[PDB]
Amino acid sequence: EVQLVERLSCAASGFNLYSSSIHWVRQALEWVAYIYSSSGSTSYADSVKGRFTISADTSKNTAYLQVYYCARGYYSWYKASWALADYW
Amino acid sequence: IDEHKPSLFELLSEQQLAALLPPTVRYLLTVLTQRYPRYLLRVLNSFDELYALAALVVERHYLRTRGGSFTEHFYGLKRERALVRDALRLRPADVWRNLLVIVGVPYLKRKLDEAHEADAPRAMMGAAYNRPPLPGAPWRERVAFWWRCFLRRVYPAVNAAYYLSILAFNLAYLFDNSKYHSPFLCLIGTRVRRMSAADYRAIEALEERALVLPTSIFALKFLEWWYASDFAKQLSRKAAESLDLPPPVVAGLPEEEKERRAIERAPVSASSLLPIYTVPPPENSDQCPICEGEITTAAACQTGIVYCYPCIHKWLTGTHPRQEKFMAERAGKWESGEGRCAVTGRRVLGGTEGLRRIMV
Amino acid sequence: TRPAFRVGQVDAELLDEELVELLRGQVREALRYVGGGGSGVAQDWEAEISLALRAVLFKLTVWDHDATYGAALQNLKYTDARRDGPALAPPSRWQKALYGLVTVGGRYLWAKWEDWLLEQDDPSPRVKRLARWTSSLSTLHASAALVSFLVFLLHGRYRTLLDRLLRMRLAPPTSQVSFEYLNRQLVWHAFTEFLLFVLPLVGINRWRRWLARTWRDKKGEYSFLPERTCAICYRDQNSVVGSAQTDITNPYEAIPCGCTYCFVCLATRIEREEGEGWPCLRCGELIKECKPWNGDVL
Amino acid sequence: PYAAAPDIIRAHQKDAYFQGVLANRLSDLHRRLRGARSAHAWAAETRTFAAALYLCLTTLLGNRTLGEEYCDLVQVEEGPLLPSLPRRAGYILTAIVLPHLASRALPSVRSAIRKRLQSRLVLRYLLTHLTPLTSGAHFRAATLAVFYFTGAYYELSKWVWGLRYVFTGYEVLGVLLVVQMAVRAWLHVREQLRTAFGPGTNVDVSLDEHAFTSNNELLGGGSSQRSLGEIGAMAHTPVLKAGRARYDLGTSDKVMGWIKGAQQRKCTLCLEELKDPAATQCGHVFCWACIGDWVREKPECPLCRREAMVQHILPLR
Amino acid sequence: DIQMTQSPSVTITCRASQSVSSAVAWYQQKPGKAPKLLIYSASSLYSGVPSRFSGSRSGTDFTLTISSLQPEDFATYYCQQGSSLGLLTFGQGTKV
Ligand SMILES: CC(C)CCC[C@@H](C)[C@H]1CC[C@H]2[C@@H]3CC=C4C[C@@H](O)CC[C@]4(C)[C@H]3CC[C@]12C
Ligand SMILES: CC(C)CCC[C@@H](C)[C@H]1CC[C@H]2[C@@H]3CC=C4C[C@@H](O)CC[C@]4(C)[C@H]3CC[C@]12C
Ligand SMILES: CC(C)CCC[C@@H](C)[C@H]1CC[C@H]2[C@@H]3CC=C4C[C@@H](O)CC[C@]4(C)[C@H]3CC[C@]12C
Ligand SMILES: CC(C)CCC[C@@H](C)[C@H]1CC[C@H]2[C@@H]3CC=C4C[C@@H](O)CC[C@]4(C)[C@H]3CC[C@]12C
Ligand SMILES: [Zn+2]
Ligand SMILES: [Zn+2]
Ligand SMILES: [Zn+2]
Ligand SMILES: [Zn+2]
Ligand SMILES: [Zn+2]
Repeated sequence: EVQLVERLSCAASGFNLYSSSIHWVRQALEWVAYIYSSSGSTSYADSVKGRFTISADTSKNTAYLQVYYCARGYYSWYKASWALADYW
Repeated sequence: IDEHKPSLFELLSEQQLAALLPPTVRYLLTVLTQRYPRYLLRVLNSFDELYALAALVVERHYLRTRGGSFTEHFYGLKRERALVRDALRLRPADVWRNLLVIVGVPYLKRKLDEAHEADAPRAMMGAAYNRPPLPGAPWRERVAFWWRCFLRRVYPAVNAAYYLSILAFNLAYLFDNSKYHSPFLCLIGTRVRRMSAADYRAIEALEERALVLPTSIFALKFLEWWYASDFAKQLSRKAAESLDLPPPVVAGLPEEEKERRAIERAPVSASSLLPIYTVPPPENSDQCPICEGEITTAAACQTGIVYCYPCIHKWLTGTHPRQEKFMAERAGKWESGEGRCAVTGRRVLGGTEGLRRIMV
Repeated sequence: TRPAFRVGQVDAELLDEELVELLRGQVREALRYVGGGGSGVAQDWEAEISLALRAVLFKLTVWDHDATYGAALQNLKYTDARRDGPALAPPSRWQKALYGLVTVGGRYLWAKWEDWLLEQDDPSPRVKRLARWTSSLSTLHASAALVSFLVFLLHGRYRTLLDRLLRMRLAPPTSQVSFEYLNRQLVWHAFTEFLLFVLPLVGINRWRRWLARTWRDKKGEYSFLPERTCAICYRDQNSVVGSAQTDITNPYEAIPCGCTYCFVCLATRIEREEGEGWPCLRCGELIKECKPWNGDVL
Repeated sequence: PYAAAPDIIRAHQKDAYFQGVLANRLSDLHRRLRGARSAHAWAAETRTFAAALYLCLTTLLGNRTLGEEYCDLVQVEEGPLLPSLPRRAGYILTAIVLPHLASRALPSVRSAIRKRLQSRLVLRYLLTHLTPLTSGAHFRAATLAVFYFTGAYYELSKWVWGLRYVFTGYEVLGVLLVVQMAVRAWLHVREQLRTAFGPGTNVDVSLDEHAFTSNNELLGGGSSQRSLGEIGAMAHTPVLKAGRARYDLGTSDKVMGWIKGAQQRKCTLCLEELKDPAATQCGHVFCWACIGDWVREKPECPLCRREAMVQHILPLR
Repeated sequence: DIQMTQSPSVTITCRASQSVSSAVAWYQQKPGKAPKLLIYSASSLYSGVPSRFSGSRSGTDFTLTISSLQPEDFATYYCQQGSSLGLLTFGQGTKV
């Protein structure tokens, strides 16, 4: 079962973040940032740009950002679009 | 000996023209929509099917009267029933099969090519994008996923098989081993022949019995000439011709007391406010500034200076003995020439890969 | 005043080369989507594809009917020059076998050998000696082919040197407008030449821009390129990893941007736009001047 | 005289193709036996020799050139009367050898007239346009226009020796050529109302009617800058005065010492002293201006025929 | 940037500043619970979600429709739009 249990550490279980997109979204909903492990591509929002540095290590399947939710990006096939499956 | 057998060159040229027509019509339609994005935008969005229908009508009319397709007639070719004029003429069912091959197969091939080429970038984007839909997703999602899987895995093989079967039938046709130059002509039992004098006479008589035919055949000639003369490329080269420029330039070119002077002469790096080690200009031109000896294997860096190839290679890699001796007591407090031009000290974009081996 | 006896053979060879090229193009289209989704597979195996096509053609055309497609289009056929008389003897099996070996096999093996010699260059004394020997062999063959062509201009019997050595000769087995069309192509050629001469004078880039305007600084989309690559070169070639074709030579930096291109590329664009600034391709800003790259120093 | 202009044009095009292919073979042999520098040194001589060989194995012997064979033409003298050996030899001498000798001798005559005008006693117009006026391209264009109209003598030398073509609305070409020449003259007249280098070792020829190579060429073979000073001002490049060049190897043997030997200190294009040396991507050094003009014409190194992009030429320092 | 505005704060409506094609999804946030995906595309119902939720589009106006509101359906419904890359922007959320 795909579990995504949350320097904030997010540990992914049931899947390998090497082959997914990890999106951090905070709530006071505002999308904080996303990371592609395979290519290392990372992007942020204007508010958190610079002050927040995100990355991830595949060896322990963890993502670091330095309530906050982690979700798994899912790119649809019909009218391809980005959704967030498996919040937290 | 068998006149009325078109050479494979004629058939291949005719097929090239038939393949050139749809992109040309699409480009013209796109331009006209750019002018008026009101009535033609809907047509452009559904171009493929409307071009298929127009081609159906035109090719059907040409098959019934001229005996061959529009471009085939333009080339003096006709389609006969492989097995007297009545016996070899195309019956209505044969006309419909010829329409299916002439219009249906190219239409479907264009649709599949377009779908595959639109999907390819997502296919190569990565594995984050290409996550299969879990079961229970709406039938549309699963159908789209399976369509993409087909386009990515099966379609390349189908395209290869299509073109390789065409190639096999061309090779067989060369020397009367096949009688058909294409597998789909073989399936429908039709063969392209060269129109004779009698066929031309019949066509002319039928025309006489009854301003677009001349205008449509001078458009085909113009399209053929446009693509054979490579006119677009020549005009682009003439327009995008080289500009007469002056030669470039580089910015750099026109006992503790020693250390202060050494820092004074050295150019200070930009990323770090730190001096750069640079060798003095040689006393005489015929000398490598790095090793201060005769230039053996001349090579030029990105700045245009010419050194010995091994000398400058090592200097760029930051392993030349001259650097290490100077870097023994100045670690941190100085910047070696690693990735820099030895003389000017300017950084070099290509590193070592971008060195010119000058053939003196 | 003698009947044509050389142009047929020249046309035969030209048609054979054209045919091999066309079939190779069909194989390229077949391998168009294979290998992912550039040259790719078809360019990697160009020699092997050509060898396979030439072998199939030799079996289907020369071996079976004693005439290359192109020799058959001209009503020619290979004959044994050794056996004289109007009988018009066919070539022997050994003649065809050697013709194939040299034309389909020998060409491929020589191409592979020359490619390998080029690879070994970076070289060993043995590599240098072998390169010298093969350059000598190729020069000897080039001289022989030139002299055989000069003799063919006189007598018109053997078109190639291999044909002369094997004694296989192209002869017409049997008797068995086309000029008006070409004379019309002459007028088409003249008119297109006139257009190519005239359009650059009036200025076709400027008029094309005006016609586009009449008919119809956010970050640019080439920022992903490494600093090695020139954005102008990349755009104009691939209309990533830095290659030899797109690297920046003579790096000049745009005055306001700081982005680096080749001196020629940047200067040519800034001059094409005249006073109006050329929009940068890396950050989208507008550029009206450039300076030699500071090279990461003050 | 019973031959139409288009047939003569096509026959000449095919003859030019075969002469060019022979010249290409000879230049390739020259480059195999000796370096590419010597092959490029004798490119024009090799082309003339290839044309002379082609016309010495076909015409000089009374046979028909391959171009004539294609178009079903017979070269008669005014078939009813084939030309004699003296006529054919004279035509070959006048059509191939004489133009090459005149081309070789023209620079000296141009320099002599240039000095004489420089000593003064409309003349300044002649001085600034002496090279265009004394070149044979425009005389050849005039010959071609007269041929397209009359349809008699493709080359000036076939009229001298009275050689016509016999078998076994194309004045449009002449109209276009006349218009082109008139426009070319007008552009120069309107102003007051570079170097050719010739081709290199290899010249592109083709037998296709739609090739647009040198041989398939009906009309004449033969502003947007800012004076090379304004471009330097825009690019912050200090541009030296015209003629004066940074790093000219003719000033002294110590300008760039690592280039040793008088063979290696002269560019193969302008044959003068290397000034503003610039290395193509392949590594061969020419003057900046010379290789700039060459790659403007043909995007290719004049020596090794490798691809050369005008943007990737590196001046040396 | 793209602004995603939900008029309410049942047929919940939302609008986008520009033309975002059909890339709009809906999430359900329960009090002190993680959001649950409902419709990842404009109308593609996420697996396991009851059929009562439906998504619809009209130009640049998206709508989430619940035919028969259930007692456990109370939550905040969030609209999200993503670009071609993974750049997302959420809405304001609508309480039912
Ligand atoms: C007789 C028909 C076919 C052609 C008529 C126009 C011909 C002669 C062309 C050839 C070169 C042309 C000139 C090229 C250069 C310029 C500058 C530009 O700002 C347009 C005007 C002007 C001055 C053009 C006028 C028209 C021109 C003279
Ligand atoms: C019939 C076709 C093949 C001939 C080509 C059309 C030529 C003649 C057209 C195309 C552009 C035209 C010119 C466009 C603008 C100008 C500026 C004006 O001050 C003089 C005429 C001039 C220079 C046009 C003259 C002709 C002209 C050159
Ligand atoms: C296949 C080639 C070699 C046939 C030779 C005959 C033709 C091409 C002529 C034209 C110009 C001639 C050369 C003119 C000058 C020289 C310099 C010297 O080095 C002697 C030969 C050399 C280099 C000529 C050799 C031949 C030669 C190249
Ligand atoms: C049938 C023959 C005459 C055809 C032409 C032969 C060619 C190879 C001859 C004609 C004129 C000859 C040259 C005449 C004079 C010179 C002087 C010197 O610069 C080197 C050779 C050079 C330049 C001749 C080289 C060859 C050469 C070009
Ligand atoms: Zn050195
Ligand atoms: Zn910029
Ligand atoms: Zn560039
Ligand atoms: Zn020069
Ligand atoms: Zn070179």
